[PDB]
Amino acid sequence: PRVELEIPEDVDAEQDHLDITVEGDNGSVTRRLWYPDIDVSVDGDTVVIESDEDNAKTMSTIGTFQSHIENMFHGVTEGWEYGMEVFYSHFPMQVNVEGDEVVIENFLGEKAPRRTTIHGDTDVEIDGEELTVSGPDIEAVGQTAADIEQLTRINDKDVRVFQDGVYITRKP
Amino acid sequence: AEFDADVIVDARDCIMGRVASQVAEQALDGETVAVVNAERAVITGREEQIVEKYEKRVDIGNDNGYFYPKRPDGIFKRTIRGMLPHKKQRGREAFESVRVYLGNPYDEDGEVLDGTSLDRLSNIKFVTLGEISETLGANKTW
Amino acid sequence: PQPSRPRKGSLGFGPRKRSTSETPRFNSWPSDDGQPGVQGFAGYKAGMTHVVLVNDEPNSPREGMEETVPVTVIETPPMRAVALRAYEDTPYGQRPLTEVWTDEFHSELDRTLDVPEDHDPDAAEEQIRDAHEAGDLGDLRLITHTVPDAVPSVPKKKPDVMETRVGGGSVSDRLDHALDIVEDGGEHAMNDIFRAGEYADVAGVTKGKGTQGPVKRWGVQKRKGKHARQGWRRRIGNLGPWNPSRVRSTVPQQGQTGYHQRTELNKRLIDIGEGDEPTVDGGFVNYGEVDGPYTLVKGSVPGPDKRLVRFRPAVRPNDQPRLDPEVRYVSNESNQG
Amino acid sequence: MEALGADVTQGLEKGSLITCADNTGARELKVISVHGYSGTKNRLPKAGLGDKITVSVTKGTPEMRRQVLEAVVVRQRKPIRRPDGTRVKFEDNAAVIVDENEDPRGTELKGPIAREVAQRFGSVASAATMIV
Amino acid sequence: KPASMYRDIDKPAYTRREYITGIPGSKIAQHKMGRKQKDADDYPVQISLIVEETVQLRHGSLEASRLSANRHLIKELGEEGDYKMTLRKFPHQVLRENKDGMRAAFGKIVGTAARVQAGEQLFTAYCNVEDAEHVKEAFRRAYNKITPSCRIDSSPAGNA
RNA sequence: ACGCCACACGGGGUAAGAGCUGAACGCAUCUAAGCUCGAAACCCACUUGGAAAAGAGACACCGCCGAGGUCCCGCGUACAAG
RNA sequence: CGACCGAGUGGCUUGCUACCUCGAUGUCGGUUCCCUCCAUCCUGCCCGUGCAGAAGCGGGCAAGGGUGAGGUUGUUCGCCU
RNA sequence: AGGUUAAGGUCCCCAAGUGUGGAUUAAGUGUAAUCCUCUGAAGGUGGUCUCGAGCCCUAGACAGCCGGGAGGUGAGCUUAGAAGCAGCUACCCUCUAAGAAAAGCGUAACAGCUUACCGGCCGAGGUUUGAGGCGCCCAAAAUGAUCGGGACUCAAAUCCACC
Ligand SMILES: [Cl-]
Ligand SMILES: [Cl-]
Ligand SMILES: [Cl-]
Ligand SMILES: [Cl-]
Ligand SMILES: [Cl-]
Ligand SMILES: [Cl-]
Ligand SMILES: [K+]
Ligand SMILES: [Mg+2]
Ligand SMILES: [Mg+2]
Ligand SMILES: [Mg+2]
Ligand SMILES: [Mg+2]
Ligand SMILES: [Mg+2]
Ligand SMILES: [Mg+2]
Ligand SMILES: [Mg+2]
Ligand SMILES: [Mg+2]
Ligand SMILES: [Mg+2]
Ligand SMILES: [Mg+2]
Ligand SMILES: [Mg+2]
Ligand code: NA
Ligand code: NA
Ligand code: NA
Ligand code: NA
Ligand code: NA
Ligand code: NA
Ligand code: NA
Ligand code: NA
Ligand code: NA
Ligand code: NA
Ligand code: NA
Ligand code: NA
Ligand code: NA
Ligand code: NA
Ligand code: NA
Repeated sequence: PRVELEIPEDVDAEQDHLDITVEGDNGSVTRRLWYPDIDVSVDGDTVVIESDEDNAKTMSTIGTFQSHIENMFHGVTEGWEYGMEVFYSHFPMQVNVEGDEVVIENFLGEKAPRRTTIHGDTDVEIDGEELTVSGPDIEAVGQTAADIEQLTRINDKDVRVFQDGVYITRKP
Repeated sequence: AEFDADVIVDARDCIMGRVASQVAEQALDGETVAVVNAERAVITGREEQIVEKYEKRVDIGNDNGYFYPKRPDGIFKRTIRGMLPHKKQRGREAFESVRVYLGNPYDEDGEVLDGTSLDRLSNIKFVTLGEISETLGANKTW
Repeated sequence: PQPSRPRKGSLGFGPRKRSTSETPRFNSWPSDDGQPGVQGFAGYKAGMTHVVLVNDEPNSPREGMEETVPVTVIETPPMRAVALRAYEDTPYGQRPLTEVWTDEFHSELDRTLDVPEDHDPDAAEEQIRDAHEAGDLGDLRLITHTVPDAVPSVPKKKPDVMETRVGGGSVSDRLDHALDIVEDGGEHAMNDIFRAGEYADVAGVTKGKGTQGPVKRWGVQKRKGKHARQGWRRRIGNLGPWNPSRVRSTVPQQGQTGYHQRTELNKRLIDIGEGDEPTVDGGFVNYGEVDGPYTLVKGSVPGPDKRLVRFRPAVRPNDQPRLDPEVRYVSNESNQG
Repeated sequence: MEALGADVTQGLEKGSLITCADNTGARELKVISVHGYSGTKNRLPKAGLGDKITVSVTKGTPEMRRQVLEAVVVRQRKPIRRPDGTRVKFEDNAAVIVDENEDPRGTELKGPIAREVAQRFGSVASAATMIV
Repeated sequence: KPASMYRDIDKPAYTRREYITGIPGSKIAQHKMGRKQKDADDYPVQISLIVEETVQLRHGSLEASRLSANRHLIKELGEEGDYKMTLRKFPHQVLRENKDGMRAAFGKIVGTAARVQAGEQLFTAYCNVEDAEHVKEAFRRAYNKITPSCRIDSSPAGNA
């Protein structure tokens, strides 16, 4: 099989070895696409993903590579954006961006501040009780968002009653 | 230092056992062999089970002793000893006339033996000697 | 149903054999933080006394109050860094590259060493900087020796040689720092490295006790009750099960106890001084009179009186430093009574 | 528990007979267990100053006898060390009967007490005649 | 006791009641189920349960699997639904047990079992095209309670 | 000893598990490739031994008609002989 | 929580067998001292709940460490504090 | 004493192939004829490969996204109330390219959210079922793991042929 992806005018993609770099107005993203007998190349105006094998496992990965590359075309032009909301019941939770990480204080009345380091070139912008994660690398931005929601994880008590925390509101 | 090697082999990206078998073959034939770039040799398979075997070999032991090397120097030299009758005269000589190296202490580039190479483009399930050594707790001195 | 019980003694300090070097040899060094500097000093054990201190601990319900604390007295006269040895990074660990010596040597250094009569402090230094340029330089350590002659209570005049590491700022800066200390004459004191109130790791070769049995050596029980009267008083029950048909090295047996190397962590330095304020009436038992450069260490220290003990800045401190503790009293009462 | 503010060499064991320093009606008490303690194989469980122990009444009024009650150790013959080095020891071994909330069961204490016992059981100490 | 003790055919046929006394009664309540007054040819579909290995099935197993299959057909079709299942086997082989050591070891009578050769149909149900999926499920439960592996086979039914 | 002193934190990789991106299968999907985390457990950290590691090691100096050493003598920080 | 019926793993109990030893492989229980297994009692980290919380109940990973003192009885076992 | 085979074997240890045409397997499965000795079961598997049958499709199939999803009437009955949806019975005609006397949630009952059914965008195979191959789950034990060992993955495994 062979699938051909036409790269936008806005974008510019260059490849070295198994690594692919995609640069655009919103930034650049380099990934590593490695899988037995699948060839990724740049043919001037298009990206080519081809293989001599046609089995279920090869076909699975070929399709995966496509969606990864299309997401890279998007990140460099439009960019990716996840929006979150902070919600609390009794104790006033404090969410802030300190350094290259996001810190959360007074969660459920805690004394110890909960925190997490931001992934790569992701930009977290807070506005009152609303948050917005964004960047070109969908992998990086995606994790960063999820890590914020995972940060208010509670296992000891009933989640149905103790619903405090930041939650993913809008997914791109 | 200074090994007067008749042959210098490049183990980089080559299947360990297949290389080892040929080195043993030649050493018994009275050849002086130097395996180079051992940290970059390779062994195919699912990494989780490969390491489980090597870590198990480290735990084994008693007062009598079961010394098992953690660095790619030894792992390779031990693999080769396993293909040589090292407890005999002819076999000890052959074994002692073979040495493995981390990186390349020579000027020449080692030759690649037929059948021993692995195509990274065709395979994804394999591991590097150096990667096993790090999991074993060795000191990355390369 | 035979109750459970932890084994007798630890398998981490063996084999329990006589120490090779009476002079201890640190196998770990502090991290390169602040400015460059030598990471250790040495002295000779003298004896013990007690002192009265004001509670330093800010978290103690008694802070600011009087408190009696036991102290081991150690004479810490100046030593001499006679050389600068450099190591190189190779695929087989670190290896000694070259050394840089001096001309000014102690009058009795020749009781142990074959003192250098012809040397080249430049070629060596050059080789070190060339290697550093190559990015193959390992670490930097000074060869140091003590001056037993300064301590009258000690019979030996023949110095004790030891290699102490130097760490600090950049490799380049501490390389230079080292070279300076050496060239002078190598003279340095406890002040230059430690401050009163810091935590240190004291190493030493313990008091030898020759051959001893399992009860003492490993802390096993004595035979109890009726068993104690049959012919066995201080012997363990069995040397092992039927199978494996061999005696396992883990079973407690007789042998050499003491005269081993131990490194005791987090020893607090109470006071670094000079003179005879800490000396005891009638003299320290089996040692003598103290009057000069000394150090007061909290608690005990491995080894007998006169033995060489080594200092190193604590590699794993549990607490923060509380400098210069207020000492209100140093007992001078006789140790005979 | 809260720190005693002194070192203690436990002078009592499981089975020891001591003095009940109060007016509950009990005269002699026998130690049965020590609260919060867990020793090692073959070791006879130990108690000392400032410890809370489980006890049985050996002597006293007909009603108090054979009763299994809790108590607090107030005095002991084995020496203890104060923060200034000084050792302190008593004339006998004694404990005071106490309830669930650590309040003395009796109305009055008989004899002296260690100042250290106040840092743990204030309501017992706040009934002391002499605190040494 | 375990079926491991009687599942294989490793003894001669022991069915002559004229020489065997004290044989326990069968636990098999009924062999003809559903609507016994109606005919087998009066149904569009006919599915049988085929045994894959040659074995011995004790009356205890026959009752348990027959029960748990018909109980399903009664639950999904009713106590008087339109169907009729058939347990086409009867337990003829008598079983012993040596319950002294190996001296005078001939065992005493403890039970009965039906011998089924691989490829034979143990059960055979008859129903309309609608109830075809219920009979399959009823049989699924049935082969869960007998030793061998089984093939649920639809004989007359091309309405799949 | 019944007395007194000292005995981490932190990293790296995982299990169960929680997730991200993601296809076979336009959707969905924690997984098939890839990734972020995550156990008193694993590896490092720390302590102890360790040139007989047969690839039997490295550096500096003194010396090869003399450096150094054993014996001898007075003694123990050592010790059953050694 | 879980009957019936069906399929298994272990080799601690018990039974069967009579291969090894009758020119002897010293008994039970206990004690002392050493190593191990996991089918986990506690401790770490997890999942579900008839999970508000607090106290539980059930389940997963996990063998680093721990699992103690006494009264009757030779007891192993087991009953009791 | 010379020569050729048998069982068995030809990557090394170890004599002889890292032999040829082709296919499967990713578990180190396996590299274990027979066996006290080499285990692995009922039951389960959109792991992957090969094969057959039925039906749907460029007059646009399967899926996804958007739009529509209507009134007669909130059928009648039961009932204070029931209006698709408590229960009982019925289950009709209009509009139109579709739209149930309503399949599943939801309300105290309404509402509210979708299913059926029509249209659009899109554009290539889709869907149902039968059979076979290799593997995976099921799968816990005591001093140190194992196919004799090393180690092996388009094999040095497995099956069909061959030199
Ligand atoms: Cl070993
Ligand atoms: Cl051999
Ligand atoms: Cl692969
Ligand atoms: Cl004893
Ligand atoms: Cl107790
Ligand atoms: Cl393997
Ligand atoms: K016998
Ligand atoms: Mg709770
Ligand atoms: Mg006797
Ligand atoms: Mg004295
Ligand atoms: Mg005195
Ligand atoms: Mg006992
Ligand atoms: Mg014997
Ligand atoms: Mg388990
Ligand atoms: Mg253990
Ligand atoms: Mg050959
Ligand atoms: Mg296997
Ligand atoms: Mg077989
Ligand atoms: Na391999
Ligand atoms: Na080992
Ligand atoms: Na005797
Ligand atoms: Na005696
Ligand atoms: Na014996
Ligand atoms: Na008989
Ligand atoms: Na079955
Ligand atoms: Na960890
Ligand atoms: Na040597
Ligand atoms: Na069994
Ligand atoms: Na005999
Ligand atoms: Na015994
Ligand atoms: Na454990
Ligand atoms: Na008992
Ligand atoms: Na294997």
